[PDB]
Amino acid sequence: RSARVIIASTRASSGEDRCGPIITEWLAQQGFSSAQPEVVADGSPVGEALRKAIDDDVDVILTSGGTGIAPTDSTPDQTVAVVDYLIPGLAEAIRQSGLPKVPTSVLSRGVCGVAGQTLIVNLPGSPGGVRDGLGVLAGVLDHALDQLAGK
Amino acid sequence: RSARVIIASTRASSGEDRCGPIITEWLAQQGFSSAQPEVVADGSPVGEALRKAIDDDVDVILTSGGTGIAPTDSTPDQTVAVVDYLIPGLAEAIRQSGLPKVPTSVLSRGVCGVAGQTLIVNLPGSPGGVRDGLGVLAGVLDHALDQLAGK
Amino acid sequence: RSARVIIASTRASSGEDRCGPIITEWLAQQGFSSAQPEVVADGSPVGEALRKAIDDDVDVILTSGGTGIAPTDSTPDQTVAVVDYLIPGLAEAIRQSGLPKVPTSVLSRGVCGVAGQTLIVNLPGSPGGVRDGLGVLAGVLDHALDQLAGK
Repeated sequence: RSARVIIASTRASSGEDRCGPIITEWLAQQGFSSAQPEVVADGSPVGEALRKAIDDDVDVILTSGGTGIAPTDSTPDQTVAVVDYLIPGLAEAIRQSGLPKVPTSVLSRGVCGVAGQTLIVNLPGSPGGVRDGLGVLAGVLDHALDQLAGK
Repeated sequence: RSARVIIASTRASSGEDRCGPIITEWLAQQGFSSAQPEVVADGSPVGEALRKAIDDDVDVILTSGGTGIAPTDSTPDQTVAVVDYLIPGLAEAIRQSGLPKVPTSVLSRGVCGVAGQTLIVNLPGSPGGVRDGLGVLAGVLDHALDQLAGK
Repeated sequence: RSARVIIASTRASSGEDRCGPIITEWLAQQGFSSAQPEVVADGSPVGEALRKAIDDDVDVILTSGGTGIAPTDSTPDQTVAVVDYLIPGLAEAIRQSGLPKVPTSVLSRGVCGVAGQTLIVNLPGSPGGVRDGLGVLAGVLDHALDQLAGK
């Protein structure tokens, strides 16, 4: 029942992350043990934070930020590079949870995937997007982790 | 108007498949001619059963099983390896047909695609998922086959 | 605020395109400047028309046609070959806009993506599909272009 949180934000990694605390709280509410979230710059540092977490063999890695189409948004690409495979239906459920209230939800490129025995979920970079996505994870995360482990 | 059914289940291929009969029945109801379903183990045997079916030049191949995130679920990967291209909107429609009743529907990695003149559809591995997916195919399969053939 | 329109149709490129005028009108209504739409044959000519447009450094390229599963429908493949990355949530929103009225909407393989500073959107090849898709673009296109440019 272990988790890691990574906040992808160059803006926040050098000087405020609001999404970390929200995710930490949700994980505690949901019974997960987790370290303080790693706040890292966009790009290669996301890939590195991911690799560190996977090497920790945690059950789930939740990222927030860097999933839009802005020049520096490379969280999904960094994530694709470390997973064994993707789960596009989960990423689409997370997008759709922002709909129809935030039409721009369809612009998130966030992916979900599995590296070994670790589920990885890209959440959006806003607190409202994060809550939306976590609401989706609440309905499935337990079953996913169990299905991942093989009942 | 030809079809092939492949059941991807190591559990069923060595000792009960409930999904085969359902699919066979739906195909008969829908006017398709088809051979008895091939029940095969997860992994390479799915890829082989697929290649055999494509070489039979059937119009449609329906698979059931091995589309989740459990360690041995490699039907989508075996399918990606044999198709010329994918049809992600059809695979998403099939996932969404399980919603909102079975939230875990979003975990299916099943794909749809075309190999030459053969449409391939990954269905879920449960009988209820299969019925859900077949209900989606009922609204489009005829048109798809026709669009595939070029009116 | 610049745009380019490409109509992918071998049928129309040799002898009537109804989708071009619709898109041109929508772009004018939405404040975009744009050249007369390029009508081109399926395949390599779509890729070429795309490259020409990207080299023009326009803000948005809208294509119509060649997104189904018929043998010659290669607009999405030509588009994947020129973009730096894809935006699958936008392409799914466009498919879903045809639903539930036109169940075959799920068969469109159209993609959306970014080449450098240029957003590219594959629309369907029918006038009703085009209107459906443009209705989706109306809710997000401005924000997308802005997010693309970095606020």
